[PDB]
Amino acid sequence: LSEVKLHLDIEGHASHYTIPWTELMAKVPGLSPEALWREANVTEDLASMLNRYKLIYKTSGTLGIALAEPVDIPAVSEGSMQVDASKVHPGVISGLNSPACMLSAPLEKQLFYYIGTMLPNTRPHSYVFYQLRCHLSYVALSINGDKFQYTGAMTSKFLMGTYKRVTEKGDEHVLSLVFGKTKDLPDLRGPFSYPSLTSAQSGDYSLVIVTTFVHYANFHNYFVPNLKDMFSRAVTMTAASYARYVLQKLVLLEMKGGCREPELDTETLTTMFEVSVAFFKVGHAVGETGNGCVDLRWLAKSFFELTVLKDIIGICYGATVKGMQSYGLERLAAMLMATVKMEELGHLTTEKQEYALRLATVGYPKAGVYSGLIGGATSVLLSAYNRHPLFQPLHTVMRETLFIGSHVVLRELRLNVTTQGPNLALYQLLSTALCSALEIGEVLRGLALGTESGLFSPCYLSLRFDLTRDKLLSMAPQEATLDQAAVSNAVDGFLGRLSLEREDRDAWHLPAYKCVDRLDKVLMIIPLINVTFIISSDREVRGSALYEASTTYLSSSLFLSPVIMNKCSQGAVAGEPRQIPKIQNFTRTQKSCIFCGFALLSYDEKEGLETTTYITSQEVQNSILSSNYFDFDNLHVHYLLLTTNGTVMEIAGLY
Amino acid sequence: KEVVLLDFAAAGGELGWLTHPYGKGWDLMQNIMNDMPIYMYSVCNVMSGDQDNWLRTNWVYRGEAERIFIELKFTVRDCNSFPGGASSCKETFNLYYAESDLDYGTNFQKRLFTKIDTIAPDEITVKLNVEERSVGPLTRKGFYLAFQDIGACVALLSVRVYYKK
Amino acid sequence: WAYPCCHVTQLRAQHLLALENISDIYLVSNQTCDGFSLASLNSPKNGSNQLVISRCANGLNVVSFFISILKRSSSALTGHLRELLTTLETLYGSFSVEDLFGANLNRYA
Ligand SMILES: *[C@@H]1O[C@H](CO)[C@@H](O)[C@H](O)[C@H]1NC(C)=O
Ligand SMILES: *[C@@H]1O[C@H](CO)[C@@H](O)[C@H](O)[C@H]1NC(C)=O
Ligand SMILES: *[C@@H]1O[C@H](CO)[C@@H](O)[C@H](O)[C@H]1NC(C)=O
Ligand SMILES: *[C@@H]1O[C@H](CO)[C@@H](O)[C@H](O)[C@H]1NC(C)=O
Repeated sequence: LSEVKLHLDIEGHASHYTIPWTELMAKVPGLSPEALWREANVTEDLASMLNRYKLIYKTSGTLGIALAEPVDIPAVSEGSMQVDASKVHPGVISGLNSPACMLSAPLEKQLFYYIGTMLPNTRPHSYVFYQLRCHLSYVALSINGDKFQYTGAMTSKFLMGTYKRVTEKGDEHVLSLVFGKTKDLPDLRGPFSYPSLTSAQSGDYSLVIVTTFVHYANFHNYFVPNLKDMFSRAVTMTAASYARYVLQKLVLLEMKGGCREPELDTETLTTMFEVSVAFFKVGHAVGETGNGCVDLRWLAKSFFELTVLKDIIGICYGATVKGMQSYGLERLAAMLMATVKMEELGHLTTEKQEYALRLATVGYPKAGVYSGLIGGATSVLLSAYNRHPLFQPLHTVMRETLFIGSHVVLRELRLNVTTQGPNLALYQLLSTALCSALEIGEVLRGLALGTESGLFSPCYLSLRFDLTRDKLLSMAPQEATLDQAAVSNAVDGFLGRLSLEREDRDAWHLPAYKCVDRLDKVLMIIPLINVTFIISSDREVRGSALYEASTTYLSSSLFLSPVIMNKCSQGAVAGEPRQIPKIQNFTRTQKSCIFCGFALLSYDEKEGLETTTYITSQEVQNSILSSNYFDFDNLHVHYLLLTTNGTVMEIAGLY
Repeated sequence: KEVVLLDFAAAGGELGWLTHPYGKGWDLMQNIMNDMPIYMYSVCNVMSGDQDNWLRTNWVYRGEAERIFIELKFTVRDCNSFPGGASSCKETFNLYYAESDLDYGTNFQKRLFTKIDTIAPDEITVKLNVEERSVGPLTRKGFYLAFQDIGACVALLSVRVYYKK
Repeated sequence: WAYPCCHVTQLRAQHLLALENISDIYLVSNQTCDGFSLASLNSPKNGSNQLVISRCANGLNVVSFFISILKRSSSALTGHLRELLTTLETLYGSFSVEDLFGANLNRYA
């Protein structure tokens, strides 16, 4: 090389500076000025330069709008253990309750471990940007048969989503959005300026669009984004909240037919960008704290949301995510899961219950499928089901807590076999008890509108199989203020979300499943201690016993097969089915838990099974008895009782 | 008819002209103008003041010439486009010659050159000025030409001498 | 310098200097050239005649080159070296590329 002096006339007369190459080039290896000097066509005739400047789409205008940055990462907690993500020592953190933050200097090194090309030399970028190669993270997906491609590539400083389409003939229409702090945007190359390319800007943030006028025309046929809201949504929200925002859209969409064959419309392409931002905001807020330390509780939540978002983007688009994962955090989280007694996680406050369940799923990659996490999610559900007024729709706070813990469990049902039969089948039993006509009511309403209620329900992971379409229609919101089309849709998705096949998170994990001849004739499966029951219209069953309530002369059947010790038999019991022994000598006042570990079913002769309760505690029993639950005024409704001894007993009256 | 005794611009040209002072005066340059290097001698010391910068030709054989005709082409960037004008910036340069029977080689001496005229461009502001002067009668085996700079911002592009026969 | 306003054309082979033999670069101003961002790349001196080889460069390109060079190497950034970066950015920001449509670009050479 050499050294170069720059003599520049500014203010009328010479001012000269000196550029040392040798010196600069050794302090920052990876600088290649001769490669940059090439990328800048320094002998470009102003004719050729102005032609290529008029190839890039310019933005109308639409200068600044007052947007407030939120408060995402809090200041370090009072006297906190600052954890170096590289040196993750055991015992560093004792308990959950102990304050803890993770040093943000070596954490970003793990999130952004990759090095790849951020700015290619492909046609749309070779004109505007100086080529780049840096530490980065990218989400990348492919739809429409590897023809339309998206790559959201990000650093701690700015995000670039790049859309690309192929037209069955070779051509490639490319459009890229650039989001980040203005001063932190990549270096422009030609005569270009960012104000000409800015589609929205607010208080050191900007959204830049980079594409050809031609390519801009192509996309406008099927992609008209609301770039103002996408900017206002991306700036004003916190990293965790925004992450949840995206994953709800995809989770609700996936329950519909929105991901088996996704379309080239505005919405799906928009959400593709929203997906990338959600990963960017987290890595951004971490990198944007400089050398500091990030509250572990904040990390527990933000990266929980990324883990669930990462998952749904994969089972929905088939997307790949490289980066935004730190082994230091996964080791740190797993450490705190050896602090917790999973048998008694539900005994903690419902904030540390959620702080534990969020570390459980952040720390899964290096935890193993034989960790006692299942018991922790089962514990939380039990403490919740005790403090829940029976047959009511779950509250806002409870439904959120259970949603957090559910992902762990769904990684058992969607995991070929397990060793958690006791706890899993208990969680699936309490889930079957929680979802009643009014829980379903609030879910369909929560689905029709799109609110948080339709995201998760214990009915989703329950053992109920009698939920036909017209069965749900008798439970839907009837309010004219709602849209019946959305309510009709909401039923299908809710019915699509439980269809046993092609879902794979429902069944085939219970050892009592074997004793069923026809698997479509089952109605409900209650596992108790030492027994499970298989309620169905199917007759050919290898249960030990077999009962038939007098269902009606309309409906197929109602059979009750108790499987003893979760072991089936060698042939369907023969001869006319048994009779359910009725019980009148039973008083409404008790002082003991005699129905502990017993399920109490409630069905109708025409409608079918209506309500299920599993009596886990003296409180659950007191609620049933002291309340109006026992209503014999309607002759069509009977109240079976499922013991642990395998007997079914109908209560026809009390004292 | 015109017989060319010296032509700086053309024909495998400059090849030797002498500068005084060495380095802090006139500068030799190269820059493709249509597609080709056209060479020039320029000096712009417009803010240093008290400039006496010399450029001397090679030795030019007189031949038969009584009176030669000296054709000059040059640009002169005006002083106003340098904020501190009319203080140390000039917009002229001086043409001299010196007759000699012998080649004194590199031994330049400035008290042996006689001034011919002051060269001003007649439109100070694409504006490639063309000035022509004649000197006679020439009475030696040959002569030198010299160009004095007093602090202007000048580029000499063509220096063409001839006589009419 | 003594001839600031030149014409930028692609050297298009074997006449380059390629910045290994560049030692001085002159950048014209916003008023010097009627709004043309032109540069002149120079060699230190060649040989006996001591001539300085000069080609004409596209200013906006060469400016944006040094700007990114500095940013790319932001750490070292000695006080005047980062005072160049802000002088270059403002100089680059002083030229308008939308005024280059209502003009002729062969005004020189
Ligand atoms: C440089 O500009 C010329 C036009 O002057 C163009 O033809 C050529 O393709 C450009 N070079 C590169 C590498 O883009
Ligand atoms: C299961 O049944 C056996 C005998 O039938 C009994 O000894 C055992 O205590 C029961 N387990 C529970 C948890 O009730
Ligand atoms: C200058 O260039 C000439 C060729 O034109 C060459 O003879 C001479 O050696 C060069 N000066 C150097 C390399 O110092
Ligand atoms: C010249 O530069 C100044 C700032 O240095 C700016 O205010 C002015 O508008 C520029 N002139 C033109 C014609 O752009």
